[PDB]
Amino acid sequence: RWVEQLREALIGDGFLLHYQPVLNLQGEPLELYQAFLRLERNGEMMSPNAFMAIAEEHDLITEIDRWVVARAIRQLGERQRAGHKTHLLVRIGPNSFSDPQMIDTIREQLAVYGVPGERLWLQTPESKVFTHLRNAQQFLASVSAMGCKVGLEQFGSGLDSFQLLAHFQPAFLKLDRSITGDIASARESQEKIREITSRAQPTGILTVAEFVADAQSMSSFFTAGVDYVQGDFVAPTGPLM
Amino acid sequence: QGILSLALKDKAALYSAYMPFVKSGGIFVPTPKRYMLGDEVFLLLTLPDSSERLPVAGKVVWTTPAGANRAAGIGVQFPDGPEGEAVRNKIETLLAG
Ligand SMILES: Nc1nc2c(ncn2[C@@H]2O[C@@H]3COP(=O)(O)O[C@H]4[C@@H](O)[C@H](n5cnc6c(=O)[nH]c(N)nc65)O[C@@H]4COP(=O)(O)O[C@H]3[C@H]2O)c(=O)[nH]1
Repeated sequence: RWVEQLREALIGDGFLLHYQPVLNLQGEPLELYQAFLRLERNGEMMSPNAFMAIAEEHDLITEIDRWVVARAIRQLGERQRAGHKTHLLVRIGPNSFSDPQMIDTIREQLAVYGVPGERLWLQTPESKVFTHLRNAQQFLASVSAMGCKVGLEQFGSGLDSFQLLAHFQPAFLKLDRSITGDIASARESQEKIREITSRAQPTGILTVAEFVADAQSMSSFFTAGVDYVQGDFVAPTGPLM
Repeated sequence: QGILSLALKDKAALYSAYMPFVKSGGIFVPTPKRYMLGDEVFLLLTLPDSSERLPVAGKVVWTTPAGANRAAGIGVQFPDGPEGEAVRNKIETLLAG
């Protein structure tokens, strides 16, 4: 009965989520965090980096993907019951573009907790989106119908970036670090960030600059027209909130 | 405190120290300091070959408390790229023999 389900609750350590606050600049204020997967085990903590290679050869990749998005929606649910309306950015591998079970999970979970889709922001690397355009394009279509926002991370340094934007038409962008580390002193970066910034605004694509660590960079992103910013200098990553 | 130093004396110490199942390769560095995941640190490494110190700018991807095993420390993943392939190669071609 209940007892057997209760005995189950005696849950241990395993995957969990830490969060990085994303701050305002040119954009609209809103509680926005980026979720980072982690693994706790008898005292030690691990970044996916230390275990995604073994996952990669056994292909747990997709399951751990679904687990993450589900925990995201969940966390998104609690924060609502607590009356907050928090938004979460979740990294997602292309392996999830074709996976059907992903859509289904997002749908079920999203309803389970009664959380709107606009609260879930799915980010994927630009490089992976055009190597998988079609599957990436239908994933966008499916997910967007539930109201979820999908965007491109590491966007900006390719020969065909601006043409992906007009084609993929994502909700937001996370500027590549190859453009973001430089801005305080690179003319090429200062112009490119503005080029990207001007093609995004007319459509309302949100711009994000991550891994930010200076005041100068902060100031350069602001002027160039970046909507959001993340990084140690802005806020740490942890369970917090 | 940002700048860490790890000197290994023999293929065995390097074998237990060298983490290979990581991405760009990794090395476990003992420290009783509190490093959090993602930390970008600078490690001066020295392998069993010579006393030359190798520069390694990596990220913390593993933290330990030395609880209830293995000394307490952090696992640093080598910098993505050429400079990573360099330290990772030097190490593999050392433990191999
Ligand atoms: N102190 C400091 N630390 C920094 C800085 N920049 C990066 N880091 C740290 O280095 C790690 C690498 O993040 P990543 O490049 O996005 O690379 C990611 C990503 O490739 C992979 N990953 C994790 N979850 C997923 C997922 O759901 N899907 C996919 N495809 N990959 C994932 O695991 C990696 C680890 O992410 P994290 O656990 O968040 O750990 C992060 C972060 O804590 C900095 O300026 N200062």
